[PDB]
Amino acid sequence: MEHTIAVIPGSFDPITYGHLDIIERSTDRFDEIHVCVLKGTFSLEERMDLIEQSVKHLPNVKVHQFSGLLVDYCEQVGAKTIIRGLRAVSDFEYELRLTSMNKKLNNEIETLYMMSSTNYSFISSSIVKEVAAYRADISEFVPPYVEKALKKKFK
Amino acid sequence: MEHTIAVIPGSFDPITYGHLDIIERSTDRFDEIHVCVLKEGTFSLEERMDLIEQSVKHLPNVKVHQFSGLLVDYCEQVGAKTIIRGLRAVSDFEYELRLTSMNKKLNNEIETLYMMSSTNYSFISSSIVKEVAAYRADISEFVPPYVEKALKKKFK
Amino acid sequence: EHTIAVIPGSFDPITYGHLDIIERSTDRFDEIHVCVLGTFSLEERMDLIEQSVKHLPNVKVHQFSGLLVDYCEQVGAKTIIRGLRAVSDFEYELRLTSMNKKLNNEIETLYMMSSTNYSFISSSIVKEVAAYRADISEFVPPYVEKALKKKFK
Amino acid sequence: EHTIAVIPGSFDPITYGHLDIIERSTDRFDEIHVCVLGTFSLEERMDLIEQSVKHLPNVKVHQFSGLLVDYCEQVGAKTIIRGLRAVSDFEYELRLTSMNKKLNNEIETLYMMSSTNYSFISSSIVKEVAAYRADISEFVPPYVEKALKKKFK
Amino acid sequence: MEHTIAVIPGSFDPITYGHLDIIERSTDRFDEIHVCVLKGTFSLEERMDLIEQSVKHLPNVKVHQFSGLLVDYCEQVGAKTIIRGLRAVSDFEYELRLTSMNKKLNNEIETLYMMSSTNYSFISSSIVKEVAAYRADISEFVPPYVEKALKKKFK
Amino acid sequence: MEHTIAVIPGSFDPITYGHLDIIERSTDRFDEIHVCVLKEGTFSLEERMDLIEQSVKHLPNVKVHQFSGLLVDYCEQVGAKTIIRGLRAVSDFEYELRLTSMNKKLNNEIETLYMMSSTNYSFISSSIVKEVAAYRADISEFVPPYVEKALKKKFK
Ligand SMILES: COc1cc(OC)nc([C@@H]2CCCC[C@H]2C(=O)NCc2ccc(Cl)c(Cl)c2)n1
Ligand SMILES: COc1cc(OC)nc([C@@H]2CCCC[C@H]2C(=O)NCc2ccc(Cl)c(Cl)c2)n1
Ligand SMILES: COc1cc(OC)nc([C@@H]2CCCC[C@H]2C(=O)NCc2ccc(Cl)c(Cl)c2)n1
Ligand SMILES: COc1cc(OC)nc([C@@H]2CCCC[C@H]2C(=O)NCc2ccc(Cl)c(Cl)c2)n1
Ligand SMILES: COc1cc(OC)nc([C@H]2CCCCC2C(=O)NCc2ccc(Cl)c(Cl)c2)n1
Ligand SMILES: COc1cc(OC)nc([C@H]2CCCCC2C(=O)NCc2ccc(Cl)c(Cl)c2)n1
Ligand SMILES: Nc1ncnc2c1ncn2[C@@H]1O[C@H](COP(=O)(O)OP(=O)(O)O)[C@@H](O)[C@H]1O
Ligand SMILES: Nc1ncnc2c1ncn2[C@@H]1O[C@H](COP(=O)(O)OP(=O)(O)O)[C@@H](O)[C@H]1O
Ligand SMILES: Nc1ncnc2c1ncn2[C@@H]1O[C@H](COP(=O)(O)OP(=O)(O)O)[C@@H](O)[C@H]1O
Ligand SMILES: Nc1ncnc2c1ncn2[C@@H]1O[C@H](COP(=O)(O)OP(=O)(O)O)[C@@H](O)[C@H]1O
Ligand SMILES: Nc1ncnc2c1ncn2[C@@H]1O[C@H](COP(=O)(O)OP(=O)(O)O)[C@@H](O)[C@H]1O
Ligand SMILES: Nc1ncnc2c1ncn2[C@@H]1O[C@H](COP(=O)(O)OP(=O)(O)O)[C@@H](O)[C@H]1O
Repeated sequence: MEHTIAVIPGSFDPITYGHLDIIERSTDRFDEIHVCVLKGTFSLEERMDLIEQSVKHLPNVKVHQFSGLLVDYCEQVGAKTIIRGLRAVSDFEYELRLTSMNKKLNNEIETLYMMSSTNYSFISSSIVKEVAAYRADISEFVPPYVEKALKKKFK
Repeated sequence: MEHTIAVIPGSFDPITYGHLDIIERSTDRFDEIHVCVLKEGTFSLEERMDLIEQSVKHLPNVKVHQFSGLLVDYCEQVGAKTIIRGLRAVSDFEYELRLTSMNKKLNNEIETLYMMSSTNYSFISSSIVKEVAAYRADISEFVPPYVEKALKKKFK
Repeated sequence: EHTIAVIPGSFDPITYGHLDIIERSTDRFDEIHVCVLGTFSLEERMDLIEQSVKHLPNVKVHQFSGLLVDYCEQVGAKTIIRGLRAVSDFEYELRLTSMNKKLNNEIETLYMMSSTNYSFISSSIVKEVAAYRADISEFVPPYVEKALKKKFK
Repeated sequence: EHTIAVIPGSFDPITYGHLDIIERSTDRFDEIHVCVLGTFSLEERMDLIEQSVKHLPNVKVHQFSGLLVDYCEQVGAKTIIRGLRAVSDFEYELRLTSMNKKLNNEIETLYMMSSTNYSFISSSIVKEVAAYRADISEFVPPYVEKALKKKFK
Repeated sequence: MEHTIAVIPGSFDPITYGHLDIIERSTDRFDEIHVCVLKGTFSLEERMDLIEQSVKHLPNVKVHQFSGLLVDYCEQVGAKTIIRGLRAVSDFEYELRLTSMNKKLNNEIETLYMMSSTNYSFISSSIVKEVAAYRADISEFVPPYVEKALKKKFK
Repeated sequence: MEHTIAVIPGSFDPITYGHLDIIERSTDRFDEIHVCVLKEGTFSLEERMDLIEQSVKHLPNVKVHQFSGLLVDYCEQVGAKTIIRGLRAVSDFEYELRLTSMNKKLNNEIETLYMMSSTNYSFISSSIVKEVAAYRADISEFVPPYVEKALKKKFK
């Protein structure tokens, strides 16, 4: 069928392996994946840098930013699909409310969810930044370039 | 992108507009959709398959099949790399998480993708439709006409 | 009876969890109809309720063959009252009320939170503990207590 | 006013999610008091409600400095009405009602399930989408729609 | 302080690694652990056999059965503690109702919970028996003796 | 069984009967209990520590300490092999699961054991107590007398 683009939105503050698992699991299912960030501990430029480094190895992944509604981004770019991860019930209820709205905003865009893998269900940007603030080891939670940037941040 | 098949599993006893919401939202996003039914409840397998075929024959690319073994083995046999499931509620969510955790052990090449039921159809289930049909309430908002006819005849 | 609230259930048997909700409702409506459909027969269940609510003069006990929302219409009740104990109650009641609103848009379902002492009580766990001869006086009214002890010794 | 129900909130601003609950309550009590405490000032919030409920003759809008349960006492309301949308609403309301019952055992809180069309609407998401110039006519009444467009253009 | 016994109740139909993770995590925290079963696919005698084999290696673990209330078992035996696992929200609400009752039945017995490890959050006796019915591999979910018994059962 | 220490962490701003429910249920089950407080909210650290000490001085074996680093490192420094936490609600549960998953990565020798709050104290939190105290409702059911006195003086 036709050319397909999916958009994976987030603040990526910073990007983690929780985020990359979803991105990686999505690259074989769409022609292109756009990782999209709006417009926190890392600046926009820094967050964009961390993502690009962390998805270097996935040639069908682009990193962009946008100031506007997500569904309007999808519409400019010709994406029909938003991809979101779910780890837990609090994610689930929140994501339900977002999609209910997005469907009002633009009914041609669908949101598809995938369940986080077993090992990553507990990771978020927040808790990684908490562990990094106490300088504990974060190598299992984030890629090597992001590991370096967190350690320099919480020096 | 090469040829994609997605699989929509269920018991469909009977198919409702809650199930069709998901099926019509998936038909444009893959080359083919297989609706896959397992192997009593109130309609036989052959009846459930007939109801589905009549309820989806307006779509271009939806096939209705039975199985037998594991869902993930059905997906491998047919070349589907995706399972599609609807989420309505928190309790759906927790159950689906347990199933996908297991299916990833069984075959980590198959992804399960979820979509949220539309707000109008969240509350519908085969079970509650049969309840209401048994009391002979008007069920035309809940199921397609061919299914409506079959329920009415089941329940008098 | 300008206003009637209906309190449905299986009541197999009625417990102080059910009575909590019933007693809290009495002052808010001219009449309350406890409406019924296991371990106890229908006739038995109805008698256990009748005896348990006889101290509440605006509460009446009935049975119905048909949809709840058609009962409400028939008696002129515009309100169904349901108790909530837990997240699982909440989701289940959300589905039932979504459908009831489709069946009859003019009846509302109102919920009350179970009181904290009675949040863990169901007919099922009372019966289970009764089968083991536990002391059940804190969970059910005296007439139900007797019926449970008779059933299970 | 044999019976008064109180509907509390921040209403910052009132949306059709709030109005859903208010409109569904009007027929069930002699009076409804919408009771108030952000993006809009108190005075602004009160005006937006007043204009949004002027078609409902038994609804009045008030503010209070003090505990909700003391307001209810003061006006003679024995019922607080709250809407439930989701599991997270449910848990939060359970804690508030547990405490309100301790503060005044004679006031009951009754819940209604938000209607399915309006389940996802909050003041917060309406404001967010308004900040982006989205069409908001399906989420808020016309007088609130104007106030949001004025605020955000 | 004094001698301590904890009781880990269940139907163990059959025992899984989800169950054994909790048992194992509990053995260093009490002087004795009693695995207790009341009085399904495996008979009582079979279930007791599967447990004893699976906890052979934990010398402070006993396996018993009882027909009576759990808190009365704890009381006969001098246990002050029931240990239960939690995997998910549905577990949580159910376990809350059980403990609320058990506290009425006997207030001297406390129930302590531990969270299932990441890898075992999805396993139950039920789902293992479903996988075993389709003869898929269950070696990651159950110990070797139980693996053998399931395969012979779903031959 | 050798000497056991269990640690009860929190902010305790201020300690309430909800926190004490857990602390009194744990004092008989370990040799020692450390109540461990982190490192504004409405009471300073030194005040929060004072309130706890006065609220627990009737128990035999409860010490009140501050830290600084990671909880799990506090446990290692002190020889505690157990963290005790109360659960009131589903939302407590999900949050605690995320924390214990992480703490097991940080130190897999420390176990987190949970107990359900008693039904009478489930709804209490430091937050709601301060709310009610600010309106000068009677708070004697919610906090011990020494804490009751301190809240009253905070809020007039
Ligand atoms: C479905 O996934 C998300 C994620 C999300 O925030 C991460 N917000 C939204 C919003 C849902 C309804 C209200 C406006 C929606 C929005 O579009 N806010 C701007 C926004 C945010 C994030 C990005 Cl990456 C962009 Cl381009 C643009 N839906
Ligand atoms: C994600 O969707 C579903 C749905 C579901 O319903 C029972 N079960 C499964 C199962 C999950 C792991 C254990 C066995 C798994 C299985 O395969 N169970 C039977 C099953 C077989 C074959 C078919 Cl064709 C169906 Cl439709 C259904 N995953
Ligand atoms: C807390 O852990 C459990 C687990 C559980 O079932 C696995 N039931 C109970 C029950 C809770 C209240 C009602 C009676 C309680 C019971 O005691 N039922 C008999 C019973 C069951 C299991 C066993 Cl192993 C025994 Cl010895 C004896 N609490
Ligand atoms: C199980 O109990 C708690 C409670 C809690 O509250 C913040 N956080 C933690 C944290 C969980 C993993 C990431 C860092 C972990 C930590 O250690 N965070 C700071 C923290 C430090 C030191 C102390 Cl002494 C306390 Cl009380 C609290 N686990
Ligand atoms: C709000 O409370 C209940 C409770 C409940 O029990 C199961 N079912 C219902 C119904 C759910 C919508 C589908 C039909 C429903 C019904 O009306 N079933 C007949 C019914 C049941 C209970 C009673 Cl007491 C009566 Cl008179 C008549 N709504
Ligand atoms: C049931 O609905 C609400 C809503 C709510 O808003 C936050 N708070 C409350 C309270 C929760 C118990 C502790 C005191 C509580 C209170 O009474 N706070 C003053 C208060 C708040 C809202 C209003 Cl509208 C008023 Cl008049 C006065 N119960
Ligand atoms: N109110 C809320 N309830 C539940 N989760 C929330 C809430 N607000 C933010 N989040 C979560 O915080 C994270 C940050 O936001 P988001 O822009 O989606 O992605 P990211 O984590 O990539 O920066 C998300 O994983 C989101 O699910
Ligand atoms: N906690 C739960 N445990 C078991 N099943 C659940 C739970 N929550 C939702 N469900 C499932 O929803 C099912 C109906 O869906 P399914 O059998 O997959 O077919 P269909 O999609 O045709 O309705 C019920 O059999 C029920 O098992
Ligand atoms: N999926 C479900 N979740 C929660 N409760 C359920 C479910 N299915 C049936 N029930 C019944 O709803 C009950 C509340 O019962 P109701 O219909 O009012 O009769 P009663 O209150 O006498 O039990 C629970 O005690 C249980 O018997
Ligand atoms: N922990 C919480 N969970 C859910 N809602 C919360 C929480 N804390 C505060 N709220 C507020 O409760 C609101 C319901 O608000 P309420 O107190 O009635 O004012 P309003 O309805 O105008 O928002 C949500 O919109 C939110 O602003
Ligand atoms: N109504 C229910 N809701 C949630 N979980 C349940 C329910 N009924 C049984 N269970 C679960 O089924 C399993 C079997 O029961 P139990 O006797 O505790 O242990 P086991 O799994 O060792 O046989 C448990 O893990 C228990 O949590
Ligand atoms: N979803 C959640 N996210 C963050 N915190 C939560 C959540 N649910 C409950 N809590 C926590 O309950 C806390 C109060 O407990 P804590 O800070 O450990 O100390 P204390 O035990 O003294 O109250 C709040 O800060 C709050 O963060």
